[PDB]
Amino acid sequence: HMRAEERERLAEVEAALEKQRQLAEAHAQAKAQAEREAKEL
Amino acid sequence: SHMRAEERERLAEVEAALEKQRQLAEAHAQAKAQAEREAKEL
Repeated sequence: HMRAEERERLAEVEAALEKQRQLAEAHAQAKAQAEREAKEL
Repeated sequence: SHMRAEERERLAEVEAALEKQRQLAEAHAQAKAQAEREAKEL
């Protein structure tokens, strides 16, 4: 029953933060993979 | 010239992994700037 404006704002910010977190982890995983494989050269 | 195929494969793999990392770094940076801009509305 909260104002649609606030509801939409909170959702959009939450979603952007989640995207950032996901990509942070994806990047960390890719770095770990590259580093592992480099030390197997 | 004296490198085995397996090592050529490993080099190609590392090169591809470094590129995946580079692209994800850019993507993450873009997500971060996006989140910063969105959080201004709070």
